[PDB]
Amino acid sequence: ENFPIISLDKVNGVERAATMEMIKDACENWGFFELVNHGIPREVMDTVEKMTKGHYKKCMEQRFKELVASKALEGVQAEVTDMDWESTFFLKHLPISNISEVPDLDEEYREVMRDFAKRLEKLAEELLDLLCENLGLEKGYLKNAFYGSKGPNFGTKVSNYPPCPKPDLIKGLRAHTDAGGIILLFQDDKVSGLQLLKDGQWIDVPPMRHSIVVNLGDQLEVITNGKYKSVMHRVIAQKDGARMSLASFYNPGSDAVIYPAPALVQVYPKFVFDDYMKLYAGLKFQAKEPRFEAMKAM
Amino acid sequence: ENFPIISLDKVNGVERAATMEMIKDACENWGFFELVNHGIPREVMDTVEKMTKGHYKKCMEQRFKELVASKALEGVQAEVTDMDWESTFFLKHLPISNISEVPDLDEEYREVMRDFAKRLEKLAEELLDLLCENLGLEKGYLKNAFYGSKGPNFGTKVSNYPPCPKPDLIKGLRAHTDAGGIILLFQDDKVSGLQLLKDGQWIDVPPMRHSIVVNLGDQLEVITNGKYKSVMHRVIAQKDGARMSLASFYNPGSDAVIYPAPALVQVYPKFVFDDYMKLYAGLKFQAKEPRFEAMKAM
Amino acid sequence: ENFPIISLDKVNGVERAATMEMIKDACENWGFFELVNHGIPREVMDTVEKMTKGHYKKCMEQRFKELVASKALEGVQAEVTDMDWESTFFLKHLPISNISEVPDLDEEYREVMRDFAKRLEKLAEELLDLLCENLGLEKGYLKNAFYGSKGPNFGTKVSNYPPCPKPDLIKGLRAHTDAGGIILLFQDDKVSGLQLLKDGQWIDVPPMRHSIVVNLGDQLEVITNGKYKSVMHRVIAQKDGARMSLASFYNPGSDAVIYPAPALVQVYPKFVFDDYMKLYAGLKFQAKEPRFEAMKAM
Amino acid sequence: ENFPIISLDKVNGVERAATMEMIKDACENWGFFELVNHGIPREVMDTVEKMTKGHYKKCMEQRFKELVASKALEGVQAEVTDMDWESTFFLKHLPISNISEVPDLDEEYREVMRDFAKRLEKLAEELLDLLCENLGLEKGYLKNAFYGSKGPNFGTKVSNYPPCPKPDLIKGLRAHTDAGGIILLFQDDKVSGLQLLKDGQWIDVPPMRHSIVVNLGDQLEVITNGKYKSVMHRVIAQKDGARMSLASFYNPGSDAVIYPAPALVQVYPKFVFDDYMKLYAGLKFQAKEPRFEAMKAM
Ligand code: NI
Ligand code: NI
Ligand code: NI
Ligand code: NI
Repeated sequence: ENFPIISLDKVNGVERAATMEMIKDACENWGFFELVNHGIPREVMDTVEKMTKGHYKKCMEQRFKELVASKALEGVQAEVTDMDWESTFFLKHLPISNISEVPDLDEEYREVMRDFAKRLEKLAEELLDLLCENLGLEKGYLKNAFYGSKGPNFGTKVSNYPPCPKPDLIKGLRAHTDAGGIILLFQDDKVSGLQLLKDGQWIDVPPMRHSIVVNLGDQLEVITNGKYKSVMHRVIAQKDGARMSLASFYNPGSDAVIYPAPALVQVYPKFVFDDYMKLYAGLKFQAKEPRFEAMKAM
Repeated sequence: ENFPIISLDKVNGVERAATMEMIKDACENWGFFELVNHGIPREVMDTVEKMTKGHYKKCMEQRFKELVASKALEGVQAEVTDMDWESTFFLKHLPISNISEVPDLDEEYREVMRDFAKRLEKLAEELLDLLCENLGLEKGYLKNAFYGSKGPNFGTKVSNYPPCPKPDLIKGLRAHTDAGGIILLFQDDKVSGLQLLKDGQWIDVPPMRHSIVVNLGDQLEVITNGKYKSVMHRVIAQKDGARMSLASFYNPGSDAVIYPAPALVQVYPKFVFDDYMKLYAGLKFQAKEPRFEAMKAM
Repeated sequence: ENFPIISLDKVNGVERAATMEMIKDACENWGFFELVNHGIPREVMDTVEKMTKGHYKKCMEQRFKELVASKALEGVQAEVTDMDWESTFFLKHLPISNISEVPDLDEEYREVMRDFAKRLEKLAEELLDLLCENLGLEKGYLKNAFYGSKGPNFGTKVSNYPPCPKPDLIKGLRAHTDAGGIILLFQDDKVSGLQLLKDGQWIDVPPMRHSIVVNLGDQLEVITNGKYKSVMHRVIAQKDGARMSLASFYNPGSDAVIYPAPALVQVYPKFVFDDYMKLYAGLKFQAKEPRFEAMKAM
Repeated sequence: ENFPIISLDKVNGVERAATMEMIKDACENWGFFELVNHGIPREVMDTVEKMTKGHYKKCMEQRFKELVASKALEGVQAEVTDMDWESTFFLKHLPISNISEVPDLDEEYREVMRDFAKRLEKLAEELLDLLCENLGLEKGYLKNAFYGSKGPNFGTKVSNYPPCPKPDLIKGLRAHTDAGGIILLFQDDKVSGLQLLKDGQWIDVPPMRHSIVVNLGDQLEVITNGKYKSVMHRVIAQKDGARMSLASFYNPGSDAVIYPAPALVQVYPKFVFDDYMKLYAGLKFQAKEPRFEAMKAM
């Protein structure tokens, strides 16, 4: 019954019970919701957008000069059509902020991303408390569970990309659930180009200006014992939609022990988060002894 | 007075003198013309288009599987937005046909490119004879001059690409003339996305279905003693234009001695074609003695 | 009690029972043996060696020209010390021979590798029959089990490399067992630079001229139900040892169902070989449902 | 009459005239000399050596983990023999110190390279004054000429590498002169593996412990009007020689106008240093008009 667009300002007013029930429905039946009025000004978001696209334009002009020169060595003229327009870089925020160390950024850009990261962290931890309330758990339970020793892993994937040549090329393309905790996507434009899978069929995430698309990953499903499931999805670059994405991942800390909350109890396993990501990466079957056991299980 | 669109069938009929004068004007004042009715059926061109896009789709599906796997090693989920959609490969035709050796092609594809290359070679050599006539030179003079010992260098750059994220990113992007002989561009769609520079300003090459965009390179300017100049240009991927290009270069042979025709005589130099491409590639100033002389000249 | 050096000519003579018992001991307690007098002339091996090093020298001279040119673009002089001396390429033999398709080889080289591959296949299948006899299995049981539908996967990794800068850099470097069936290593020089792990400690494979170092992989351990174990090992480039390796892998076919032989019966699993290599590669935990089950097992 | 080994401490003592004449001979007839007792303690050099090799060992262990993982995706086991042992990175000192920005270094390492760079700068500027005296020029003339506006380009190439597989592979390998000003090489071991060309034949640079191999580049030849020539040379990794190099280049500033000193006057050209490096890189013949003129000259 339509995608959950949720006005987050309504959670400190008279329409709170409706808004929290809307979040509850989203968490249980969609695994995805779109936030508006979320305590991050348009001032801040447009500043992030303007400067990211500025940095992107520098990288593309630099890339073309290098392409023209490298192609010229082969006795070949580089065209603009030979461009790899894709550019992606990651920024660590927690536990240690890696914005200082990332190459080729303005200082004014670095400051705004430190500010932007601080604001999202509060939003993420606010949302986790709203989930804690809907689930019937104490405030900061999910923040606590995500902490481990050092603290939770938090970071932003900043990517700029062209549109797809034709949509039919993305026909038999593989989808996924996010392995992490909670994910917050900020984009330019209205159109995200993001689809999710509900009851066998693709639904587009509706376009909204100045919105944050939130979704739940595999860890929240383990902690909620299957109640809040991580849903299948895929992001596709639309012809006249978004061409810039800022996916911010708030996952548990490396050494954090993840398990279903005792109260919320067919049964999801107990494990350390780094082991889950080591299974995901495929490092846990480099020795032969693991492999024989896994083949015995299958 | 509008871009030269030239119906090549008219060169064996009553409207020949007009058509040859149209080619003459194009050669002298545009360095570029667009051919229609050129002795290559729509049957053949659409067969080249269909199968190239088929091969492109295989490469992109393969590239995504590898991207998903390689990104997964870093504990990162690959999105479709992370795709490098650019794919380019070259096919040698003359003097030795390298279609047999190029990896990852269908046999049905290889055959059609051998056929397509044979047809373009005849078209290129036909066009060169039409230029020979307009200039006042014997039939096959330009074919002869291009030959050297082994024969002329002929090959096709086959590229598939996405559209540019925004046209403003291609604002301060560098243009060029082609270093070679004569260049024949076949694309999908009507819109080439190709602009050329005439009297300080960009003119778009008009869209035409089933056309071959011909243009003259630096060598024909040397051979014509500045009469047929190689013009500045740049190709840009339009949002809903062409996303496939087949640039076929008919250049002189490596050891071919290029110089202005004695009859057509401020004075263009004499040189071997490989030396020109070695200057272009920047191999001719690796030793210090060349560099001191070049700095003495400047 | 010393590494098993096995003269294979002795298997059709009076010293056969001793030689087969030597193979039995090697298969059970070493997982590794070194063959001499193996039905491949020194004529053939030296022809393989001479031409591989010839092809390697072409690739290195070509690589330096490209390195000098690519570095020159950055205003930097390339030194010989900037060389990546490592060069590796794979040749498929069975089920479909890919020697025809591999780029940048002489025809005389291609022919000898087709011959060399044919000879090794016979040697591998001979050795498998000798193992079949020692185990108490019918002739061609292991060849049969490896077959599947199309046939067994057979191919050669051809690599050329420099020596290690210092041996201490290879101190905390990870070792492994081979995932495949049976592996046959041919090298230049006497010194392989190959060590294997027996009872907690590294033993060098002894140097022998014109030898083939054979070893058993994980699949033969599954088929023998732990009787012939695949042993840990690592190959290291010695300062004045081998600088060329030809590791030939005779593994089961993709769709071959591997399981312990009924007669030889704590219990090794049943599985298709492609699933084992998909676990090895880490493709079998890209979806979330597999991961939750694996974490439930641990 | 043997390579010039020069004790630099002797320039403030009774054997000064002999030592300066030794430098004069080296500058005129060798283009190369080896310094000992040069005002940089063994304390400092061994500290640079120890920590660089430490950083190198971290990079190689990291590279192997990535190699094992990336190869595992293809169903292939990575061996130690598959290692690219080559590792090179550049450090800018003047005009702006880029040691702060270079990734993956210890802070203790960064400090020592800032100290090491400060000491070499003084040595380089000392040597330039000694050349100024031998030539008959005022103190700091070469420092002045190198300055331009911002200051001289100064930086260190820090590289670690394996030995060459066989010396015959480096048979037909191309040599060069250095395009810059003055170059100072510090290595581990005694054996540099460095040869230079004098009267048609290769001479090895003699091995010396704790030495700095100095040589003159193309710019000093222009400034001295051919009197101090930049000599041909090549560095080769010896089997049991040096496996670490620190080539420090003290070149003129980008905008510095280089020309023969009026007093020292067949005639070397006047030019800005960035134009010389743009000719070297091959950027100055991307447009057609330059190319026609260059072919007219030839
Ligand atoms: Ni996702
Ligand atoms: Ni062009
Ligand atoms: Ni192995
Ligand atoms: Ni040098």
